[PDB]
Amino acid sequence: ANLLLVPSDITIIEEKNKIAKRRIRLLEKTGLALMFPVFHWRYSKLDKHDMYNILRRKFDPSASDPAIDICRRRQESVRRRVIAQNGLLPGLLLGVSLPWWSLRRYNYQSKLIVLPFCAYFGAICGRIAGHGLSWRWVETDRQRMLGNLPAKVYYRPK
Amino acid sequence: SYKSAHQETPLTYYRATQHATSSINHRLAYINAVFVIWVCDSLNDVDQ
Amino acid sequence: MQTFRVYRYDPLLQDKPHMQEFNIDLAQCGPMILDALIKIKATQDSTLAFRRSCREGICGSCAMNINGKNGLACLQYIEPGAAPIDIQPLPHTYVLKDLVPDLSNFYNQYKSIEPFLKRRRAKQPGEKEYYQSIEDREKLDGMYECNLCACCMTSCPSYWWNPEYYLGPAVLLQAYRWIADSRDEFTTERMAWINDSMRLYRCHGIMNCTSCCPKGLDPAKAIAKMKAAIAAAYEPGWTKIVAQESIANKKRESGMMYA
Amino acid sequence: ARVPEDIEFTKNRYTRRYNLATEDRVKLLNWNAFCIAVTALPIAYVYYSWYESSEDTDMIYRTMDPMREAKADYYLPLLRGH
Amino acid sequence: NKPVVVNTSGVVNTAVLGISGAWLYFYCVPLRRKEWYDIMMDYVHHKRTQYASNFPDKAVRTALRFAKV
Amino acid sequence: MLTVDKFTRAEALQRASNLYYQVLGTNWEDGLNLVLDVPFWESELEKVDHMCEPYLCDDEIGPIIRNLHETVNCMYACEDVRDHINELLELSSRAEGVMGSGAAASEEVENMPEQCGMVTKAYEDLLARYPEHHPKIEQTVGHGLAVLRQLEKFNFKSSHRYFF
Amino acid sequence: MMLRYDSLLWQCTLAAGIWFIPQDVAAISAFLLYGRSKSRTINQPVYVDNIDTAANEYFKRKGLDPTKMIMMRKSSKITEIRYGEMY
Ligand SMILES: CCCCCCCCCCCCCCCCCC(=O)OC[C@H](COP(=O)([O-])OCC(O)COP(=O)([O-])OC[C@@H](COC(=O)CCCCCCCCCCCCCCCCC)OC(=O)CCCCCCCCCCCCCCCCC)OC(=O)CCCCCCCCCCCCCCCCC
Ligand SMILES: CCCCCCCCCCCCCCCCCC(=O)OC[C@H](COP(=O)([O-])OCC(O)COP(=O)([O-])OC[C@@H](COC(=O)CCCCCCCCCCCCCCCCC)OC(=O)CCCCCCCCCCCCCCCCC)OC(=O)CCCCCCCCCCCCCCCCC
Ligand SMILES: CCCCCCCCCCCCCCCCCC(=O)OC[C@H](COP(=O)([O-])OCC(O)COP(=O)([O-])OC[C@@H](COC(=O)CCCCCCCCCCCCCCCCC)OC(=O)CCCCCCCCCCCCCCCCC)OC(=O)CCCCCCCCCCCCCCCCC
Ligand SMILES: CCCCCCCCCCCCCCCCCC(=O)OC[C@H](COP(=O)([O-])OCC[N+](C)(C)C)OC(=O)CCCCCCCCCCCCCCCCC
Ligand SMILES: CCCCCCCCCCCCCCCCCC(=O)OC[C@H](COP(=O)([O-])OCC[N+](C)(C)C)OC(=O)CCCCCCCCCCCCCCCCC
Ligand SMILES: COC1=C(OC)C(=O)C(C/C=C(\C)CC/C=C(\C)CC/C=C(\C)CC/C=C(\C)CC/C=C(\C)CC/C=C(\C)CC/C=C(\C)CCC=C(C)C)=C(C)C1=O
Ligand SMILES: CCCCCCCC/C=C\CCCCCCCC(=O)OC[C@H](COP(=O)(O)OCCN)OC(=O)CCCCCCC/C=C\CCCCCCCC
Ligand SMILES: CCCCCCCC/C=C\CCCCCCCC(=O)O[C@H](COC(=O)CCCCCCC/C=C/CCCCCCCC)COP(=O)(O)OCCN
Ligand code: SF4
Ligand code: F3S
Ligand code: FES
Ligand SMILES: [K+]
Repeated sequence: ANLLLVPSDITIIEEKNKIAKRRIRLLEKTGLALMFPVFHWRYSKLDKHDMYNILRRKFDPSASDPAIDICRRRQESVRRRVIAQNGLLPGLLLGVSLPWWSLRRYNYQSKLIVLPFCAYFGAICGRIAGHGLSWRWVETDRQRMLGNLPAKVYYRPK
Repeated sequence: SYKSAHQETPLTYYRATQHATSSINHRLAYINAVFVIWVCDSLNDVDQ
Repeated sequence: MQTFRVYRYDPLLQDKPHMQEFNIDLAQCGPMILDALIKIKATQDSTLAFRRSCREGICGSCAMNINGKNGLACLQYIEPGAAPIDIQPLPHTYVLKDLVPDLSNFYNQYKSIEPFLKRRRAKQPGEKEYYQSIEDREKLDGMYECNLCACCMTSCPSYWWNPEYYLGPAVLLQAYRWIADSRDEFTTERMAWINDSMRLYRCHGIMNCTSCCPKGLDPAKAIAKMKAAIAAAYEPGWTKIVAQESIANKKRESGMMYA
Repeated sequence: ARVPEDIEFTKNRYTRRYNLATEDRVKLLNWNAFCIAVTALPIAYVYYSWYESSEDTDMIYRTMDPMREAKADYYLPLLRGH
Repeated sequence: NKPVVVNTSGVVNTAVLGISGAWLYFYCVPLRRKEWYDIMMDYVHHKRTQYASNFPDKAVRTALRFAKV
Repeated sequence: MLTVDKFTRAEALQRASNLYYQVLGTNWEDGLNLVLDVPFWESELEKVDHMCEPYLCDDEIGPIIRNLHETVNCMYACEDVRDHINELLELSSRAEGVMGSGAAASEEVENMPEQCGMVTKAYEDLLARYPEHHPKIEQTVGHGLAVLRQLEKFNFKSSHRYFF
Repeated sequence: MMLRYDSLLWQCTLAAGIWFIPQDVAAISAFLLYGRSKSRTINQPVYVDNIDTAANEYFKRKGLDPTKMIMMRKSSKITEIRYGEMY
């Protein structure tokens, strides 16, 4: 048999209610660039491309339509996710450079033992800082769910 | 005029023992745990 | 016609050490490895150098690495086979010549623990041997038999990495022998000195020491007991005890000692 | 290489040469300085994190339980699943 | 199905002890918890020199020279 | 020192004596012991000097202060010399290569005998300068020379007492 | 160098591989299983006999004009529909 991929219902609403293009802020551009690629063995998660489309559309701030309100809430959730990605790179670089300078005079074995762990720990610290500064720790479960709704869904006949 | 030589690392030739190998596994338990967490973290980000 | 490969190094030439293969007829040679080495030296290449004295296994001068496992050549048996027998000096030691190792550091470490009975009161006049029951004397059975061959010393990976900071299985075994001895009255001083991260706690329980001991002693067992005793008996004042003993050694000559 | 042959070794506590032992002590201070700074992350997470289903939670307490005393009739199947 | 009150102190306290105990154990009791101290002592301690070239010093030195300090 | 704390002479004697034995009883050979503890010794030593200042002529506290200061002088001096020896040993180890095979062997020390001559001269200076700390000097510097003696054949007065 | 199969280096590697690989694969598989459990609930693959009939039905239900929707075949068994006029 065959599988059909179509835009999700929430994607349809966003297209219908968009009024213009939305400028992509500097941190949003860097965040999208630094986001890892997401191979799709199956479709269940938003990738960097889907997030770009969400951030590109512009909605009316004053619109009281419940559907438009959901679109704005989804966009804000995605924005916080994207800008949070900027924290990964600084942590990784500091996680490697700082220990490496500290152990510069020591033998090669020490650098092999210590740097890999410090690199991962630095990245972890960067990701925590990025997500914390992006207001992700205060999002309600509702906002988080909207930001994670898939953009593409397998079509279900009938 | 005379100098003494220094042998290579014994790891390449010294005979192994069952207890010696197990001790290494005991010391590497945490290293493996970190490795697995990293693999799962990567998969959660790059797969599906 | 067994084939013997022997580690060779000329201190004067200082060339890269290499393995040289000799062919010996086991029919005209003694069962033990040391006999093969002597026959090689006597007949084929007299330049070969190695330490040997006892032939009984008691002295411990002929420690070598045969087929990757340390042992005494005089007690080791020749195992004929197609695969050549490889003979090398003790692992991670500075070779003075051919198979003769440089064990000066081992001797220095042994002298550090001060392996002589210490008592607070000198032998009073008219006093005979110190009292010691059979039960107490039995505690030393597995520890006073060490021949100081250093097979265990060079089989411990922790000794490979930190030879100049880690006392090693042999020296730690002897340290506990004096601690366990009932006649000795400086038990706390000895435990305080040995209670060091480098000296004692580099032992990771690998057990390569007990496996290769020619005399069948159990350095790993003794090292484990010493750790348990130290942990239970530690007091805040041990550091001061070490210092006071160091002051008592102020007028000693140069060399390793309690300090 | 050729190590310098005119090193002025330390003579006492007030006439000291700079050696790797002193540099290691500086490492100890810096690594411990990092531990103080990195403690802000876990503390920040606990102080700032919130766990709420939606914005209705606050509205419910404001209108139906302002004093955190109003008892509610319990119906076990709701949160018990069955 | 409609109790007047629900007893939660017992269940909550049990969870607190189980979660707290496991975390405090892993972080306090085991000797394995000092594995990183051992590895550093075995392979990293006192294995340092100032008379051997290393990339971090070379990189800093070249940049300073390039910018004339 | 800037402090408002006050101590009696009995307390000052106890603090000075405790620090003196803590330093002397510590194993100076292990580099990490000095790295970890020296920061604590200096902080205490500053306090001890401040409180023991009026007792520098005291018949009990006075001698303790002199020994404490002398011991700290010897600790720094021995550490500096042994620190240099460790560098020489580390250079020799790296010159062996990977797995001691020479796979990526570095450049050897071309003036090893000169360094041995320099280190032994410093070792002799410590013995003359600190006649009451020979046990500690032999522990750190004397043992270090013995390790070097394995790498290079050089002569020092106490060589025979280290089985060389 | 002198290399032997019964060496500590080689034997340790085999011991480590036997001890850890079975654990790691199980642990990784368990995490993959958890991801699959959430994935199927959020978006389960559904198979359609004919793409054209399904695509027409999709446009009718959502009130989308087929002209402005671009249909492409990513793979043999995968067909994706996208908005033609998308920023
Ligand atoms: C626009 C662009 C341009 C402008 C930019 C902005 C400018 C702003 C200016 C004003 C602000 C300045 C900010 C402070 C910076 C000051 C830095 C400083 O002073 O450094 C001193 C320091 C020297 O001092 P030292 O103590 O002697 O150190 C010796 C060495 O550093 C040896 O060091 P080591 O070997 O011991 O290793 C060091 C390392 C040791 O550690 C490590 O290596 C390991 C690190 C940990 C392991 C894990 C790694 C993971 C890393 C994670 C990173 C974070 C991730 C999360 C964040 C992500 C991003 C969101 O230390 C650390 O990593 C410790 C870090 C401690 C962090 C403390 C944070 C404080 C937070 C305060 C609170 C917040 C603010 C207040 C508000 C509070 C509100 C509640 O200099 C260096 O570090 C330089 C090293 C490189 C040398 C070359 C450069 C210097 C020039 C040398 C020339 C020599 C020439 C000689 C010539 C001789 C012949 C003529
Ligand atoms: C009672 C027992 C208790 C025990 C407790 C012990 C706890 C230990 C905890 C250790 C830390 C683990 C933290 C994991 C956090 C992640 C999971 C998570 O939070 O998920 C939810 C959530 C993430 O899920 P999500 O919401 O779906 O968002 C998606 C991600 O954010 C998307 O993430 P992302 O996009 O932001 O970043 C993805 C991430 C993941 O990384 C990747 O994606 C990597 C991808 C790699 C691709 C490579 C491609 C190569 C291609 C080669 C091609 C070859 C071709 C050959 C061809 C041959 C042909 C013949 O990337 C990185 O991390 C950076 C890159 C990797 C850097 C490190 C590389 C070196 C690895 C070193 C390994 C060390 C072990 C050595 C083993 C040795 C074995 C012998 O987390 C967050 O949002 C926050 C993340 C940060 C949380 C950190 C929490 C830290 C907790 C620390 C507690 C410490 C306690 C222990 C005591 C105290 C110690 C100081
Ligand atoms: C995955 C992400 C994370 C990866 C790792 C990231 C690494 C960066 C961490 C940054 C945080 C701070 C790091 C330590 C700061 C410095 C502390 C310090 O100096 O204290 C004195 C320090 C000992 O301090 P201590 O706190 O009294 O002793 C800790 C004891 O564990 C006694 O501890 P306790 O009794 O207080 O008990 C609490 C214990 C509790 O410990 C734990 O909770 C368990 C952790 C066990 C270790 C796990 C990792 C094992 C990795 C081994 C190394 C890799 C081997 C190679 C493998 C790859 C081969 C390709 O806490 C610790 O062990 C310390 C925690 C912080 C550092 C270790 C973080 C491990 C994170 C593990 C996350 C994954 C957990 C999975 C669990 C799975 C469960 C089934 O001694 C030394 O520095 C010795 C140095 C010897 C070499 C000479 C070096 C030069 C000396 C000059 C000064 C240099 C200072 C810097 C040293 C490090 C240079 C690289
Ligand atoms: C004498 C012994 C001294 C021992 C000292 C031990 C110190 C231990 C330090 C642990 C720090 C743990 C910090 C966790 C992070 C908390 C951040 C946070 O949100 O805090 C605010 C919040 C405030 O809660 P809240 O309800 O207002 O909400 C804040 C916002 N949310 C809900 C999102 C978190 O909670 C706390 O205050 C946390 C508890 C802090 C306890 C810290 C340790 C107390 C040690 C007391 C020592 C008693 C001495 C006894 C002798 C007295 C003699 C006079
Ligand atoms: C003086 C005496 C004192 C005695 C103190 C005794 C302390 C020990 C007691 C154990 C307490 C355990 C508490 C676990 C937390 C509560 C359970 C929980 O949150 O799950 C429900 C939650 C609730 O999920 P939920 O949201 O679906 O719940 C709603 C339920 N329905 C749908 C039916 C309505 O379950 C989950 O989230 C699923 C995952 C559960 C993960 C369980 C973790 C177990 C931790 C094991 C640690 C083992 C460490 C040691 C290992 C050694 C190995 C050799
Ligand atoms: C230096 O000596 C040593 C000590 O001091 C004595 C130690 O204490 C210790 C103990 C220290 C520890 C246990 C600390 C931890 C140590 C670890 C983790 C190991 C560190 C050492 C290493 C990682 C080894 C360094 C890296 C290597 C040797 C590289 C390994 C890879 C190799 C050799 C493959 C390279 C092969 C090639 C380039 C050949 C290429 C082939 C071709 C081009 C053929 C092409 C063919 C066709 C047909 C086209 C060790 C291990 C040691 O080696
Ligand atoms: C058969 C033998 C098995 C033995 C092994 C047992 C392992 C048991 C499981 C792992 C125990 C270690 C702690 C696991 C914590 C997992 C917490 C968790 O469920 O995270 C989600 C949870 C709930 O989120 P909700 O908003 O309600 O739902 C949103 C959907 N996720 O999120 C959080 O609160 C995450 C907090 C992350 C903090 C990270 C830092 C933690 C540092 C302390 C580590 C403690 C480890 C040990 C604790 C004891 C474990 C028994
Ligand atoms: C030592 C090497 C350093 C290398 C550079 C590292 C830079 C790191 C920056 C990237 C990582 C940061 C975390 C990831 C981003 C989180 C998300 C985010 O954008 O956070 C902001 C909030 O987070 C922050 O603002 C984080 C700021 C981090 C920097 C704090 C320091 C600021 C002062 C810098 C002084 C620089 C001096 C330069 C001197 C020049 C002299 C010539 C979210 O708020 P918004 O809703 O977007 O809008 C907020 C305002 N309406
Ligand atoms: S314990 Fe055995 S192998 Fe080690 S020195 Fe003593 S007799 Fe020799
Ligand atoms: S082999 Fe070594 S690690 Fe201990 S158990 Fe024996 S002395
Ligand atoms: S010659 Fe002495 S033990 Fe063999
Ligand atoms: K006794």
